[PDB]
Amino acid sequence: KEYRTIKEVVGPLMAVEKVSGVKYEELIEVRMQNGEIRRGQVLEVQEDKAMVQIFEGTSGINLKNSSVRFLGHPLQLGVSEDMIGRVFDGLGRPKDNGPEILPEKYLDINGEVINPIARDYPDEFIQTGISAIDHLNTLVRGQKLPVFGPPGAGKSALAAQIARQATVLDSSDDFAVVFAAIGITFEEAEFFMEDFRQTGAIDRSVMFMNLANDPAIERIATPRMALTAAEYLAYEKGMHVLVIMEDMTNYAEALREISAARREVPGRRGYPGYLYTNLATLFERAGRIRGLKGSVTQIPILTMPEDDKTHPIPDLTGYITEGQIILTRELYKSGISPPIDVLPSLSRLKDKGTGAGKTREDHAATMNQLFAAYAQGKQAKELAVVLGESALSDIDKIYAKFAERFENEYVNQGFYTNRTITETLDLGWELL
Amino acid sequence: IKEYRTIKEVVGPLMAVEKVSGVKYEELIEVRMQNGEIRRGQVLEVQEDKAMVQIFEGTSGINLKNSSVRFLGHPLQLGVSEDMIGRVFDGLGRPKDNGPEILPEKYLDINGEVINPIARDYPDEFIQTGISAIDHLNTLVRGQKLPVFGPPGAGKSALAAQIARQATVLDSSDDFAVVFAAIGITFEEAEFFMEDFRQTGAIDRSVMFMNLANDPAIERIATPRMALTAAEYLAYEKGMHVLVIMEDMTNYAEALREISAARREVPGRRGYPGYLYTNLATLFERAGRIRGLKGSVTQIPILTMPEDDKTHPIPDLTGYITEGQIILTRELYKSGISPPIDVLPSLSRLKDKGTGAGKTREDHAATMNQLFAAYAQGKQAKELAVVLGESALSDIDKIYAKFAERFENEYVNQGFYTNRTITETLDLGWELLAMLPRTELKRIK
Amino acid sequence: MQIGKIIKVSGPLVMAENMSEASIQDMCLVGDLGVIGEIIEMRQDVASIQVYEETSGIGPGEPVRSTGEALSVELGPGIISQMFDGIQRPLDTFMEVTQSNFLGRGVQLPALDHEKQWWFEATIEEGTEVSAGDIIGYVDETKIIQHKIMVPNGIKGTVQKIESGSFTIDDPICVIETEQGLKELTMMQKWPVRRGRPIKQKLNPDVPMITGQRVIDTFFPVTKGGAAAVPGPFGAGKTVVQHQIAKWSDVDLVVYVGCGERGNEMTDVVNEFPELIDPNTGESLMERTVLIANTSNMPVAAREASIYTGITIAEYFRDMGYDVAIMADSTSRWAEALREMSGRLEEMPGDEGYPAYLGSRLAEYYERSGRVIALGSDQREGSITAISAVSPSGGDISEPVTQNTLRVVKVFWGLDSSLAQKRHFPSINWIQSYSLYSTEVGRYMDQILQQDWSDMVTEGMRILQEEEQLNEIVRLVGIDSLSDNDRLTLEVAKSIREDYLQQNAFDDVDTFTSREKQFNMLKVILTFGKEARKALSLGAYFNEIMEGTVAVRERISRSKYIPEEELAKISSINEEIKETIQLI
Ligand SMILES: Nc1ncnc2c1ncn2[C@@H]1O[C@H](COP(=O)(O)OP(=O)(O)NP(=O)(O)O)[C@@H](O)[C@H]1O
Ligand SMILES: [Mg+2]
Repeated sequence: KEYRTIKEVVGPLMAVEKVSGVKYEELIEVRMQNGEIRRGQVLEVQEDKAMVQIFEGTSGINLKNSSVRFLGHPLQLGVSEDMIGRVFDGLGRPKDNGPEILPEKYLDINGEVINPIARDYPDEFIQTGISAIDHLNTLVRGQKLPVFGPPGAGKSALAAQIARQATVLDSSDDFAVVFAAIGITFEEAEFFMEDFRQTGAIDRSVMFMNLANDPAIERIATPRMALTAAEYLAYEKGMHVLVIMEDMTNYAEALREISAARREVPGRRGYPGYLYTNLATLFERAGRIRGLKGSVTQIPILTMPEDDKTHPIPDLTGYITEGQIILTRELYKSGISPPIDVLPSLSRLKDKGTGAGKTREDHAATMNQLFAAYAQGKQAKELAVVLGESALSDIDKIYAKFAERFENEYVNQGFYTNRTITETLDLGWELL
Repeated sequence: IKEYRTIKEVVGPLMAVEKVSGVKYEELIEVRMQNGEIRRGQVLEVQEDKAMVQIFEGTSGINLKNSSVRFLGHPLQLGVSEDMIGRVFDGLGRPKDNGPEILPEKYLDINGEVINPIARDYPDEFIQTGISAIDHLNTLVRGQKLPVFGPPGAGKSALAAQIARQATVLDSSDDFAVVFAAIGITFEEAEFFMEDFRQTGAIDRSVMFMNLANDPAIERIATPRMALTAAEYLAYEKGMHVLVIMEDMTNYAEALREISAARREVPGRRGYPGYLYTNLATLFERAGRIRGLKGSVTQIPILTMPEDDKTHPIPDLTGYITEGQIILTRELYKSGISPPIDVLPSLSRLKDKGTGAGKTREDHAATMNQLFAAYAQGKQAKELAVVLGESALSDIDKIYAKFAERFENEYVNQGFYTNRTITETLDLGWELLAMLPRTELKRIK
Repeated sequence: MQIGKIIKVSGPLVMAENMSEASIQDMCLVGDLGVIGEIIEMRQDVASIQVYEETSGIGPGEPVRSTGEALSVELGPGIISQMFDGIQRPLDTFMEVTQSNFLGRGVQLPALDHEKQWWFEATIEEGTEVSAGDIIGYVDETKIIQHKIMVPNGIKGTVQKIESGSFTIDDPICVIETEQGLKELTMMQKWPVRRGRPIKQKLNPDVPMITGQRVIDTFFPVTKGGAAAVPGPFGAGKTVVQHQIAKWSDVDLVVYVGCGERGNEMTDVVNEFPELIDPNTGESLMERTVLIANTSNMPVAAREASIYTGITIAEYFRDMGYDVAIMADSTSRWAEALREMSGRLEEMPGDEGYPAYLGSRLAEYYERSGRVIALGSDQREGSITAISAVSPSGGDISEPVTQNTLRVVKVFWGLDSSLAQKRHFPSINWIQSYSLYSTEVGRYMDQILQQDWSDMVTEGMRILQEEEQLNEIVRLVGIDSLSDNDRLTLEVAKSIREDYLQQNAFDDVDTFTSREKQFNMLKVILTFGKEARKALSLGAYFNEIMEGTVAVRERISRSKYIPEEELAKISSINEEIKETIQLI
């Protein structure tokens, strides 16, 4: 309590002395000479000294007169049922200046590992209302499904549409949406806020906002916070949660930043090296547990470098995350909204989520025949790539009407259009 | 005056001195060797009573116990006097011309100081190089920073000598000088330069410093700083229009790579140090004109794009730093034209300040725009014809393509020892430009 | 106060003992000469110090003195129309005080003319409740910019006595009974550079900036409060792009930061800006322009200090209600400074040697810019438009600087060496250069112009994109393998880039091209193309369809500074209609 033995300040780090009972990854708060107060977290503890990182920074600290207090608990998020309708910062602190929230209980944000046998497989699909997602790589409750896109491809716009139109057919209780904004600009953040207010989803949603201005170490916590709140709603309160996290790329950038700040030797391709485990720890907090009502679904939005050479490796996560959804600007150029390249997108859990009793079962057969129509329809128009002098010009025009029609209509249904699955099926029938 | 006899370590070319005080960073030192030889070094890092120095010549043969170090009290200084002209120096301000030592008027830190931006006067007037492409298309201005980029080959070196002898201000000015710095050149490279200077009678007009490959690497760093200090001094104290020419700055920054490697500095791009840009800048931004003074320093650094002309860190950083470029292409070198100058890549940003009526003839600016366009389109037609015959050329592209051939064949290749005045370049350009139909050009006679 | 003794000097790193009372990131006078420096890390009682001046000749044993304050800029009357050092030292006073034409070490210069007398007219009334940002009176620093004096932060209370009169920057002009004690304030306030000035609310930028430059305003527009990047190789026109938009932008104030760049450029600006005048009010551009010079020779730590100082001044004039446009010349120079500082500290290297926090530093900068609601009762709206120039590697832009830059900005003007090579001096590359504001700008433009202009810009860009395909097709035959419409479409794209796209060659008339003229120019071009095509369909053949008026290209140059554009530009429309039908 209120130790006053700061012996070093280097960069954003500090060294404290004559402290005992200090655990690793333990939150501290610093009392400066000017009465300012800052939060930091223990990152290394020796026999008597300990070493911490300050979130806000070390500018303005006088070591002789500053003081440190060890809280005695790691990073926590207070959980309450009153979260809905609310906006929080990176560390789950109110950002809308609303009523004070009394936490039901304070939860460690790292979470726990579901026992493999305990986990329950996902068998029921979720109607996105997007023909280019529902029919084919369909999304099931509890699935880990990510959308890959480049900046300015409308990836954020698609994410908004999914949030607005997400629902399930049983609908005994309504859906719940947890949205995390990770290291994104104000303009980007504002887009989502405006959509939710306008559409009224704020009353039905909970969100955590972390902008680029905010410190990198708050980005790490931001995902953990959103998933911990999602788990609280999902399992303790039985809700059905859709978790949407926007640009885990910058979470990964922050991961590298923190690793360099902690003087950790880089891993593969200059990244920390525990990225595989860190991402998998995040992404695997999904699915349904047997014996519990609620469920957790994740649609992480990820900015994708055009090159495969560097950033948060698509296949580093892609095989972690049970399928993926691809957006491309080449697509986007010709009024194709939401630009979903359907060639390389898959939902790993599509087969089981698709059947009579959960879907109208034209759908599995019709999806497979339209999957053949994807391949053959591509053959018909997509594969030409300005070639096909003779190919598709020999009364394959059925083909050479199919796929261009499909690419325009089906992929660009309009960002504010909601297609009931049966309809999507029907427009597939029309295209048949 | 103190000699320190306590040397704790020697590591390659670096040594550390224990139990000393009053030292300062970047100070020079002198070592008394056990045999009595004297080596010059400079301090690199100081803390408490320990000093860290690096010997220019090397540490081979140094007994630590029986050897001592003197602290000179000053960093690298060049003594200056107005008798610099006519005497040839080496990279360390020492005499290489079998000449008597100069009575230095004063001693100057070679690093000098930054010219304050408001105090600086913008580049202007015109310097006559004798080069048709340089004087006409890519005009040179006093205080401008124009470099020469070439392939590894003969063109640069010949052009350096030619520029040095011919380049004179248009007669108006009272006096003129040239400062020649020579980096990483073989003995013969050096002797070619020196013999042309003695033979053309420009040695009396000019001061020059000679540094060779055999000389230590750190000396190459010192040499440009020396040359630019003396150039500054002449222009900003003795009111002369100094003109500085530097040889293969690649050799200079390869010295920087060698030095940094010895000091285990982290590499940058292509092994060159991180501070390449600013270091180059510290030299190149000492040119210009100061407000309230007459006389100016103009820099024409020379360099080869090493190996394949990829424009790799040496040329790219130089291009960022200078106010233009004149580049030589080996395709033109292979052909008869000498100097081989591809006009299109080459550029002088401040041309217009030094051109127009009064300073030059009134047509100087209008001619270059037309000749440039006609060249680009004659070459356009030239390559266009290739693998498509002359049918595509038709009438208009045919005359145009031949324009490009004629342009390179006589306008550009001056010959390496033949001077051109600005007026005869312009008039020649007119005769060359007369082949073209009077309807195409951009302005009236 | 306590004196610290230098114990180590390594490059720009200075370590000094007995500095217990100092705090982190405090400016300090280091050495005998007292060169300026900053404390970046403290271990026990010793402090590692980063200096902003050349330490050649500084040794151990010399004293070190702390100022006990972080890096800050003087914010008061006198700022406008002045050129500053990266640490806000005014260069003109510097020259006179030192009686030298060079930059020496250890100079102590107040940033603002404290001695000059200003006429302050008070607007607040005694008894008024005040808060941070509330404006009490205004000094007419220029005939254009009224220097609005407002209550600093951390001060709330009731005014006691305030009266108009002649005061200097130091004389107290007003006093407030605050919560505890009495606070008297001057017309000047200090502000820490690194931390952004607080605001009440941030807003979306949806007001296009009139660059004057045709390609920018028509195709890749930047809104008031947005951010733009200019990546380009050397010899491309990025420096002069910042110059043009600094000259002609419809923005109340302009802040120019030239870190790590040539000094002639800054000298040129201060000579030509007073010579340039603006007829809207009859006074020079320097009355509204501010300058901060940190050349390549000037020390590298000042290169970061320069961009931060620049934006702190911009945020100051933004809290007054004005719009500001700040442009940093070659932010790479800033990043390259930060890289060697990371290497000398032996930090864990990030990408390409840059520190790991590069993307964070960059993000903090651009997000300080924007259209915001300033602090105070009136809740006035101010904006900062951020222009960043980036010079990287060779032509290759895929390096941490531009990539992190484009992650946080919505406007990309990409210059390529080939376009500048062909003396397409406005070398903004089309089809890559993109403005994410373009769709919002279209709505604004249509409402302001009361005409369908958005469809015009989509048609223009679609024609250009079409031409890219026709270049690959043209390899077979130059003009006999394509189609008739394709040949005409080529001629239209040629006209777009050779007339609309190409901008000034330092020509007065070809430099600005008002928005009204931009409309008429693009309309005459577009009408010609579509008339010629649709009229070509009816048995009109291209062999002589290209005929008569090619002077349209030439025509766009003239009639700018005077309103002679309406007649001259629409007469081209009617004339081309007549001639199209006559050709039949
Ligand atoms: N309208 C124009 N737009 C762009 N460049 C132009 C224009 N008119 C002329 N230029 C040329 O542009 C060059 C100056 O461009 P500039 O931006 O200063 O180079 P730069 O890329 O900034 N070099 P640096 O900033 O040091 O990396 C000169 O050669 C001018 O001739
Ligand atoms: Mg520039």
